[PDB]
Amino acid sequence: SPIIKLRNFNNAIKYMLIDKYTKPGDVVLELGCGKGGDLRKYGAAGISQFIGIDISNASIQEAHKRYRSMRNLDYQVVLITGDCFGESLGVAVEPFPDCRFPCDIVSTQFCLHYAFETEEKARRALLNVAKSLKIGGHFFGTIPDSEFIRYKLNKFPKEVEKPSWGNSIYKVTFENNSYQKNDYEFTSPYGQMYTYWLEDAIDNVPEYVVPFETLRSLADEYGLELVSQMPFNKFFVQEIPKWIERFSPKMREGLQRSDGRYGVEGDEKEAASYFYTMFAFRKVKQYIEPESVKPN
Ligand SMILES: Nc1nc2c(ncn2[C@@H]2O[C@H](COP(=O)(O)OP(=O)(O)OP(=O)(O)O)[C@@H](O)[C@H]2O)c(=O)[nH]1
Ligand SMILES: Nc1ncnc2c1ncn2[C@@H]1O[C@H](C[C@@H](N)CC[C@H](N)C(=O)O)[C@@H](O)[C@H]1O
Repeated sequence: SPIIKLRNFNNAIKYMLIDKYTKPGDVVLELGCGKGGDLRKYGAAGISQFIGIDISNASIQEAHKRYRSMRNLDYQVVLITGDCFGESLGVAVEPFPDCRFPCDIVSTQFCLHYAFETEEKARRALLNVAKSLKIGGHFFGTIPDSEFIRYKLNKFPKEVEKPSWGNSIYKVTFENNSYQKNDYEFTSPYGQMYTYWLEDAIDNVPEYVVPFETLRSLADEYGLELVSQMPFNKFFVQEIPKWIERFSPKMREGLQRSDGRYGVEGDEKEAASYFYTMFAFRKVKQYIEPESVKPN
């Protein structure tokens, strides 16, 4: 693959993130789980149950096939086709009584940007996250870094009608120039759409900016406190000392620079390590909706 070094780096990121916060015995809710490419990371963590939900039935069927082909996974897997952002999770999980809610981890890997299509969907997504967790549980994930996106948008004069940037392996094209015309601020935290292309991975699929300050403010409203937010390059630098010995020779070699350090170079530096951030929140209190508590 032309992006093999990017894929290796981001899979290392996800190991570092998942295994930092997930504990043996945990129940994990994986929203937008895709084809199940993170099952092995949870095996290393020693979880007890994985609940994967994705709006695509085709990806769920592939996750089923992948689970059945894997050796020495000791946890129960529940896979569900359903929308995790545009509705509450209650109907989706009804046919699956084996699910052990409340859970210990909610994970959104490369998917929460789809929930930022509108305020109502961002709020529904985060309420689903908060409701599903134990106090002390964690919500973690990987999204494009809104601060890097703003850095890039700030380079364009307001006359540029469709701000676009990239390199040999990725490209971003914004729907419009409203940000620049609005004195270099988004007109709203939600619906800020761009098309995302990554060679051999994502074929011009629209997604939405996730202004991190808005994610944090909404999370706090729903009882979740920020523990960590770090661009991929800084997170990798922080965590790699713990992981070198754990990675096999082939995994290390797929991450290694010619100067002996581990990380990305060239066009993958921006596409993988600057473009994205991780995040982790902890549930600190139970959310009760305003005006929802009624007499008798
Ligand atoms: N901006 C953006 N990037 C994405 C999204 N989904 C995946 N990516 C990027 O595409 C890369 C490749 O993801 P995948 O195509 O699923 O490849 P993979 O990680 O090897 O997954 P598997 O083949 O299923 O094991 C990721 O590491 C991200 O950089 C998305 O929704 N938005
Ligand atoms: N509203 C939604 N509800 C549930 N899943 C969704 C929704 N919108 C998009 N998705 C899924 O989100 C996934 C996005 C992928 N980029 C990420 C998959 C996987 N978590 C990974 O890390 O590779 C796809 O599998 C989509 O089908």
